[PDB]
Formats: sequence, structure tokens, C-alpha cells
Amino acid sequence: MKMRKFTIADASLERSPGQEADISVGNLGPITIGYGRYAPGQSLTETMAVDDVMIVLEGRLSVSTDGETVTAGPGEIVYMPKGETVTIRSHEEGALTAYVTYPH
Amino acid sequence: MKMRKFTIADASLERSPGQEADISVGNLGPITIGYGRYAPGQSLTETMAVDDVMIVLEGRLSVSTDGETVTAGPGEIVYMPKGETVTIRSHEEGALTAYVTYPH
Repeated sequence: MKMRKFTIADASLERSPGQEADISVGNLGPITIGYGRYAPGQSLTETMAVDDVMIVLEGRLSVSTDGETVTAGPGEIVYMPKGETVTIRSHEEGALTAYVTYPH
Repeated sequence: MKMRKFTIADASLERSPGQEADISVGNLGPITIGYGRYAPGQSLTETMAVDDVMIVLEGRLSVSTDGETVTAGPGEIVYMPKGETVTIRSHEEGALTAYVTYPH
């Protein structure tokens, strides 16, 4: 309804130490905006609950599904569709991301 | 349906010299992914045809609607809803963006 600005500070990531955070900052549905943070050398595998358009801001991720792996560095986007099982691996400098999720 | 990666190179921006490009790189609807490029010191005003979630990658934009202005630098997101009239102003180093649009 109204213009809105978001920044990574809205994710208060210092409150959630650990190997990985993905925290929503807005619901625009719901179409949700968030930011993520991956510690160096972290791998996890998840079946996507929702369609996710992720952009790497800093560092680097590899994303794998089926028989196919891509790597995403700063400015690069990976679309991860609902129901696909993906492995996300952060590299030696970790990663920061932004993302948008949406429903069917 | 399948995982996909996009990068700013997919927008072939060298083909579109000028003061501003916003070029789609994928349709995921349609939910569309794109990248933008603004020359230094460029202002334009548009009524949004679609809801647009924009992230600044490099440089800086100011975005104004109604009585309110925000500025977005690298990593910062501006949501611009359908039907709102927005003025986008790029600063002295121009700007690069990524964005996602979607319909009602």
C-alpha cells in the first residue's frame, strides 16, 4: 500500500548468533522480505516450503539440487522453487543475502 | 519449476547505453526478475505499473512518494507498490539494482 525501505539492520542479526540466520523484515500474500547470514563453511539441505528468490550480497554460496550446482557471489540471484530439495553451502568468508518469498 | 541462477550479465547492459536501463532476466505470474542501471545524477518519476521490490547493489538512489523520501545504498531494499507515483534519483556515482516485480 505504501512505499517502504528495509535494511539488513532490521534483521537484528546480533541477537541470533549461530551458523545461519534467515530473518524476515517485512510482509508486503504474504510476500515476505528478509535477510540471511551464513557463517563460513556451513552446509544445509532443505526442501523449500515456499518459492524463494535469493540474492547474495557479500561472500559466496553454492546451491545444489538434483544433479546441478550453481555458485552465487555478490549481486547474483538464485531462484529456489517450492518443493525442491536444495543444499546451500557457504564458502570460507561466509555469506550475507537478501530474499523474497511468496506463495502459490 | 527448476532452480535457476541469474546475474547482471544476463541483462546485456552494454547494448543499452543511455541514462537508465531496467531489463528483465527471467520470468518465474509473471513474477519477473531484472537488473537496473542508472547513470550519475539521473531523476525520473513514474506511476508504478506493478509492485516492485528493488535492491540497490552499487551506488545510491533516493526514492520519493507522497511526502516521504528514503535513500537506498548497497544492500538496501525499497518496496514500491503498484499505483504509487515515485521519483527515483541516482546520486553522483549512479546506481546498479536488482528487482523482482509481481502482479496482483
